[PDB]
Amino acid sequence: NLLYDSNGNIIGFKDFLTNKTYTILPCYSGRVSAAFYQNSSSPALLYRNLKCSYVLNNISFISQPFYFDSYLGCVLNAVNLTSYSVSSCDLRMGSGFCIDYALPSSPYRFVTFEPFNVSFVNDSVETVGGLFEIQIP
Amino acid sequence: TNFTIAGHEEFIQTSSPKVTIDCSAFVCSNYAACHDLLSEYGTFCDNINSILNEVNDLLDITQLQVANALMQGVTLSSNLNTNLHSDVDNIDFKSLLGCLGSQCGSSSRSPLEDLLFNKVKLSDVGFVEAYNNCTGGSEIRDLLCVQSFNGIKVLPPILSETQISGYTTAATVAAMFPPWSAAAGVPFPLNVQYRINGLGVTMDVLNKNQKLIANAFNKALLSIQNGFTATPSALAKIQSVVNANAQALNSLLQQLFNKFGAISSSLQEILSRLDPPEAQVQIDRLINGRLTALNAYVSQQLSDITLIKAGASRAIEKVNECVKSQSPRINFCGNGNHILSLVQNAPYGLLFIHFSYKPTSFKTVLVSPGLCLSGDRGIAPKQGYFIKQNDSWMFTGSSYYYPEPISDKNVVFMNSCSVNFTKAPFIYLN
Amino acid sequence: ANAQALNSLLQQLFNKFGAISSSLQEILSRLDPPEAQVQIDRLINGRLTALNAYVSQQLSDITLIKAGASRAIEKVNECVKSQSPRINFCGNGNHILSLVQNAPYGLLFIHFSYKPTSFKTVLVSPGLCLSGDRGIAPKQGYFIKQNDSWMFTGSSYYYPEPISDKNVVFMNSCSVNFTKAPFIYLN
Ligand SMILES: *[C@@H]1O[C@H](CO)[C@@H](O[C@@H]2O[C@H](CO)[C@@H](O[C@@H]3O[C@H](CO)[C@@H](O)[C@H](O)[C@@H]3O)[C@H](O)[C@H]2NC(C)=O)[C@H](O)[C@H]1NC(C)=O
Ligand SMILES: *[C@@H]1O[C@H](CO)[C@@H](O)[C@H](O)[C@H]1NC(C)=O
Repeated sequence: NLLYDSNGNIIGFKDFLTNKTYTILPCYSGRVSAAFYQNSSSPALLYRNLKCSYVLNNISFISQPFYFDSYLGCVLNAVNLTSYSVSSCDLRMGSGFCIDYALPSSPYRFVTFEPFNVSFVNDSVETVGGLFEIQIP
Repeated sequence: TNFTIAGHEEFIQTSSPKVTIDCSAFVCSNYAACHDLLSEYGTFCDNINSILNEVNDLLDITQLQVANALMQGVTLSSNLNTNLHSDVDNIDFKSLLGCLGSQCGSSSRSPLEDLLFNKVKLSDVGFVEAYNNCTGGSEIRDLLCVQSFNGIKVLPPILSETQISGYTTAATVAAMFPPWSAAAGVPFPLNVQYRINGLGVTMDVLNKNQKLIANAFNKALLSIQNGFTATPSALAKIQSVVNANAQALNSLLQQLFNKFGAISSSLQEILSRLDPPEAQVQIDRLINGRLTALNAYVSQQLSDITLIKAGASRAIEKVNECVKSQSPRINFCGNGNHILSLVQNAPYGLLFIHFSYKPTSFKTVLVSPGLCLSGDRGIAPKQGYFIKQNDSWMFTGSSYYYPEPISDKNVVFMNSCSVNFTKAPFIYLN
Repeated sequence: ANAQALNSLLQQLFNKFGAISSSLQEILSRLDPPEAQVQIDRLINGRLTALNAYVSQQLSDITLIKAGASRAIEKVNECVKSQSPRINFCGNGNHILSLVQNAPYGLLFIHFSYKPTSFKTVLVSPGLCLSGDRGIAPKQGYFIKQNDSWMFTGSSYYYPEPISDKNVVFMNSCSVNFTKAPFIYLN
């Protein structure tokens, strides 16, 4: 009347008064990563690996006016501004994303983290007249 | 007499998956009666969190260092590879380049890196794709979902694999088109000729066998690309690291089912069957056992992070002194005769491609370390030997048999000759 | 970090560790002798575990400390008291010289580099071929064309100078990708 696994975990159950089979899945138990600035008023919540369709009705009952899904879970109290990159950032999240604070809605901005670039020059690549074209100091 | 070019791959581990453990979710319970007793141990779980954070900080620092070493002193042109000819001088480099134009976004991996990334499941994106399925409906059983709900979760690095692949494919085209940053301003074929000239091969044979060098490079790249279908050493090491991490994460979880001298492993049964004033002993036994397990785990992590840092420093040194510039140190970047080196992005590390100088045929000939000229003057060869052809002294290279007349550009002059030098008064300046 | 570790090590003496009082004085003169070892042992176990953890952390840190110190010794010996031909080691590729100064718990370095300010575009030629199936290739520089004539410039400056023996290498053949110049009679 019970289903187990390779290493001591109950993943099934059969009832003897109803003749029905069920499957056991563990409850949610996770933490939240919140970024807080120096003298801000409310941190920027980040529920990793959780869609906001599940957070706004099963985890947090507080009315959150700002929410949007991302690659590492939906971020609360932030704006979707991934089209803007920064060089240095003190609040690093991962996967090439960070959150910066701008003194003013939601002051926290969800931006991209690109610490290194390359120097571009307006020169030709193919040989012109058998000669190249480079910059000499 | 004849020569070819051979390839060789090498993998150096640089990064490690970052593991985080919860203070109270794993030690005692989701309950509160157990937490009321854990407070007597003081800040014991806070010291555990004061180690993984430092490990992750060191990993981020060394990853930033690798990125800086890859992107230091690199300048490209505006008219970049916008579906342009990725091959230069009959050398196909398309198999190891991504895309750097205005289009082709959200994907910058090369065809060579795809073969490595499609043979590993627990990559950077693997944990992200396997963790978000524990809510929307996963399989019947999954180990990562069970470990996540108990306080064990792997965090992604601060830089995605796409950015590292982009840095690599941008540093690769550096020594391919003007300006040549990784070649000190020397074109690719001229750079290869200068590299192979230092071994002893004369310039007369290099200009007549350029197509041979191109075909050798193409065949080496094809053999390196096709060598991933079998079981290589780099993939073996990557799979070994992944399996070791998975085994450690699975063994850390099994500590919650041990008895540790108590009456039952489940904490709810102790509180639902025995009276309060006698459950403290069992709770203390379980707490001590699990804290000892966590201490052993963090000690193993601190022991492994040192070797991780050592390997990362080795990889940084190799990237700095083998591909972006040539260092006059033999037996460092390869095995003896070394010409060039290339870097590719690999899961949890980097992949290097080494090109060497492998002879094919040999010939036995009589050589002389030096001869004495007329007037007690001496002369010794440099990067070569002295041979006799038709009763005449000439010069030959140390890595290729090609006689050439003796000149002041291939020998050195001496004010006195040794007693074990062959006499030769017939040669004055020839 | 050292001060925080030393302070956290001391705060572990005020913990109960499964006892009735976090003080060895409030246990001796509060119970019978036979019923004090049970608590003294629990007080000793936690302190021994803390000491072992501190020793393990020190052993884990000393390795990285020694590795960094060895790297510093190598960098001193290869950049301060000598000019090694190694590139991208003492600086960012344009390193000239370095100096060493004393610093608290380590050393201080001062690296001097070569930073250009202005630039100028110019067409270059990576090698020429003379009359008689003879080719020449520049050494640390390029070949420019100024006033229907070929000259030589450095790879980091734009001071033209005539071609000489010490500025170019000689070859007995050249490929078809080079530029022909049969009027360079500077042998
Ligand atoms: C849940 O499933 C079990 C397994 O089938 C059910 O037990 C079975 O119940 C039937 C009906 O009572 C039994 O059939 C009877 O067999 C006797 C001979 O032994 C016959 O004389 C009766 O006329 C009848 O046909 C069957 O033996 C029994 N099987 C076992 C292994 O005990 C059970 O009833 C189900 N529960 C519910 C709530 O549906
Ligand atoms: C990249 O650009 C940013 C912004 O201009 C700058 O702060 C940063 O130093 C640059 N990085 C490199 C490696 O040049």
